[PDB]
Amino acid sequence: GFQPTNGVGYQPYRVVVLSFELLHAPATVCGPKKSTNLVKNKCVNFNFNGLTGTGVLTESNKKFLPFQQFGRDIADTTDAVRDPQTLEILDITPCSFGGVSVITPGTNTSNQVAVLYQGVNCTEVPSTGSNVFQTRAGCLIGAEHVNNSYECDIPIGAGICASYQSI
Amino acid sequence: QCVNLRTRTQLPPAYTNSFTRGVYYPDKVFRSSVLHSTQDLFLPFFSNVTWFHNPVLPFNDGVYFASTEKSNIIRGWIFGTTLDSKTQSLLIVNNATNVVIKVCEFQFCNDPFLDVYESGVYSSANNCTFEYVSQPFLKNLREFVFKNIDGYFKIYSKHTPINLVRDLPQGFSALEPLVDLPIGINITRFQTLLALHRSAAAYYVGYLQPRTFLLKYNENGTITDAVDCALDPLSE
Amino acid sequence: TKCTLKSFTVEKGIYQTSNFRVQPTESIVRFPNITNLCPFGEVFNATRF
Amino acid sequence: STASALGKLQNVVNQNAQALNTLVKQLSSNFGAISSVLNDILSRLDPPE
Ligand SMILES: *[C@@H]1O[C@H](CO)[C@@H](O[C@@H]2O[C@H](CO)[C@@H](O)[C@H](O)[C@H]2NC(C)=O)[C@H](O)[C@H]1NC(C)=O
Ligand SMILES: *[C@@H]1O[C@H](CO)[C@@H](O[C@@H]2O[C@H](CO)[C@@H](O)[C@H](O)[C@H]2NC(C)=O)[C@H](O)[C@H]1NC(C)=O
Ligand SMILES: *[C@@H]1O[C@H](CO)[C@@H](O[C@@H]2O[C@H](CO)[C@@H](O)[C@H](O)[C@H]2NC(C)=O)[C@H](O)[C@H]1NC(C)=O
Ligand SMILES: *[C@@H]1O[C@H](CO)[C@@H](O[C@@H]2O[C@H](CO)[C@@H](O)[C@H](O)[C@H]2NC(C)=O)[C@H](O)[C@H]1NC(C)=O
Ligand SMILES: *[C@@H]1O[C@H](CO)[C@@H](O[C@@H]2O[C@H](CO)[C@@H](O)[C@H](O)[C@H]2NC(C)=O)[C@H](O)[C@H]1NC(C)=O
Ligand SMILES: *[C@@H]1O[C@H](CO)[C@@H](O[C@@H]2O[C@H](CO)[C@@H](O)[C@H](O)[C@H]2NC(C)=O)[C@H](O)[C@H]1NC(C)=O
Ligand SMILES: *[C@@H]1O[C@H](CO)[C@@H](O[C@@H]2O[C@H](CO)[C@@H](O)[C@H](O)[C@H]2NC(C)=O)[C@H](O)[C@H]1NC(C)=O
Ligand SMILES: *[C@@H]1O[C@H](CO)[C@@H](O)[C@H](O)[C@H]1NC(C)=O
Ligand SMILES: *[C@@H]1O[C@H](CO)[C@@H](O)[C@H](O)[C@H]1NC(C)=O
Ligand SMILES: *[C@@H]1O[C@H](CO)[C@@H](O)[C@H](O)[C@H]1NC(C)=O
Repeated sequence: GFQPTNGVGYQPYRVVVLSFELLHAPATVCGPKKSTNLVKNKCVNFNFNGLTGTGVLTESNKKFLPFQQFGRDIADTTDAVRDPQTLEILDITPCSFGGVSVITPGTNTSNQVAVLYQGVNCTEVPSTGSNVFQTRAGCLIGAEHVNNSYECDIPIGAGICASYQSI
Repeated sequence: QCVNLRTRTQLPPAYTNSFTRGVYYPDKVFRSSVLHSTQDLFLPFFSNVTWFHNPVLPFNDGVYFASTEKSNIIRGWIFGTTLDSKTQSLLIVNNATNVVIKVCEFQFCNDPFLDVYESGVYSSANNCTFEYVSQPFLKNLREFVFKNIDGYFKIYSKHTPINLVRDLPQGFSALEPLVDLPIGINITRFQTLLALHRSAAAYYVGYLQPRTFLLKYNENGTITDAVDCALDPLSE
Repeated sequence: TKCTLKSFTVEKGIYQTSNFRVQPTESIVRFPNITNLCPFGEVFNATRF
Repeated sequence: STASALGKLQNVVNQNAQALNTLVKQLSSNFGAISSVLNDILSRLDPPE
């Protein structure tokens, strides 16, 4: 007997009840996934369509077939991905890393040393300190590069080594 | 228009040789100039593939279907267990504009046939669950692979321009993935549909078994050659 | 060097002390275009119940 | 003209490469666990489990 004047208790209320069922068949409805923007040339961790991993992303030139999503070179390591929105091939490179070593002339003589990062390009060192050198063995901080050549004192690598005069 | 025509017209159930046909991409991974070994359900090389030229054939656990054809008399396929409304059934049909896939409890006529005067094969349709419409699938050779696993129905397809007279050629071509459908169903038998006008066609059927294969990927990621491990000692 | 060598004096040479690894800056999440919304509009805004 | 003369060096290189390849290949085995990726297990289970 609904009327415009019946107080809150007697008002007509529309009711909708949602029930969720999880039969063994694969799920067909899920909430929005949401996404962010894309960055490049930076060591970040990514979650491309459920494939997660860390590294740095660059633009590549491989030619995927119209149905692949990602590629791996050998030993099952992913190298390339396809972004689900722009549909272009991106290349993944592991973020740089390597050991560090210290060259010293001995505590007996002095206490100034040099630092060598093994297999690391002289682009992301950190900090700065003194003059920095790039060699086939890595990057070196704290020694001066000369043009002469003497007997080898402390073998560094790639046919080069250091001595004490400064280092 | 649920009528019947005949029991047989030619009845040539015969056998022939598969050669090296029935290879499909196992996943969506890109590989360049490599050799990869994978274990999955394949059609063995030099198998014994059945040729017809129309009963309810069994499905087992995967089907390879081939047809050399012109004017595409073959229309679609039907899948299910009891082929009635007491259980879910799958139907795939094609016309000149779109391919249609339905998952419902039909009442198929004992001798399905379409004609034109997209119904007449099912006397009833109810409790429909899944519907899908897309671009049509279809002298020319049509190759399809149907698989069903984990509530997922997978269809791979390929088209080939050929001019060989009688049987499958001595070639090699991989089958690209086409369709995946997320439906839970228990397909065990299947049937073929022909829209032959009011007035019986050659097609080949083979089955799949689990085994290991070796595949060669070229620089562009296309499969160019394959080896069946368990064929002969040289292959091993 | 003194800590790794466990001594208060160090002889002339080269020694390996530790490692170096660049750290990630931020996180990136990408997914296909959102579409095919569920039809809640015609249920809640239905004229007759 | 003739090849296969430098068998020993090629054998050494092949052995080293194969050993490294199988070592890096071993990283994709469950060893009786539920998965092979640490992140999946971390995000799909409570840490004590
Ligand atoms: C996802 O949606 C975006 C937004 O529309 C699409 O980006 C546009 O794509 C068209 C296709 O040619 C371009 O002309 C526009 O310039 C794009 N807009 C931009 C870049 O802001 C994108 O293509 C969609 N992705 C799909 C459908 O896979
Ligand atoms: C360290 O990184 C820099 C920056 O990429 C490298 O310099 C590049 O060298 C290549 C090849 O010579 C050039 O094509 C690029 O134009 C250079 N980039 C810049 C910004 O100069 C440098 O070669 C790297 N170090 C080593 C030892 O390879
Ligand atoms: C081909 O099959 C479709 C299957 O439904 C027929 O139905 C049309 O499908 C299109 C695509 O969604 C719709 O836009 C039309 O409204 C549908 N028609 C009707 C009457 O509902 C289609 O008519 C068939 N075409 C031919 C030429 O046989
Ligand atoms: C009609 O379709 C519905 C929707 O799938 C069926 O209901 C489910 O059927 C499955 C298949 O056996 C069962 O596992 C579920 O328990 C059913 N759920 C419910 C809420 O009924 C239904 O069986 C189909 N047939 C009829 C006659 O309704
Ligand atoms: C597909 O078939 C399997 C077996 O043929 C069905 O599994 C049965 O499921 C019921 C209810 O969950 C159980 O009581 C039986 O014990 C199961 N049988 C076996 C052999 O495991 C399954 O339910 C069927 N699914 C559909 C959708 O028809
Ligand atoms: C693999 O991809 C390459 C790269 O596109 C193809 O090489 C091109 O092929 C076209 C068609 O013949 C030529 O017009 C281009 O000049 C080729 N480019 C180059 C750089 O050679 C190649 O044909 C593809 N297929 C194979 C088997 O390699
Ligand atoms: C029913 O219709 C109303 C009226 O348009 C919807 O409410 C609007 O929702 C949009 C966002 O979708 C807002 O920007 C407007 O400000 C809303 N207007 C009002 C008057 O509330 C409502 O979302 C619809 N219901 C559903 C389920 O879609
Ligand atoms: C360095 O060594 C020499 C002899 O080995 C010694 O005479 C001298 O005192 C040492 N200098 C130091 C320890 O500062
Ligand atoms: C000497 O060293 C400088 C810098 O260390 C270098 O630029 C130069 O090529 C070297 N040789 C000569 C002959 O100057
Ligand atoms: C298929 O099997 C039949 C016997 O059922 C045999 O005669 C025929 O040669 C076989 N074809 C093959 C193995 O290609």
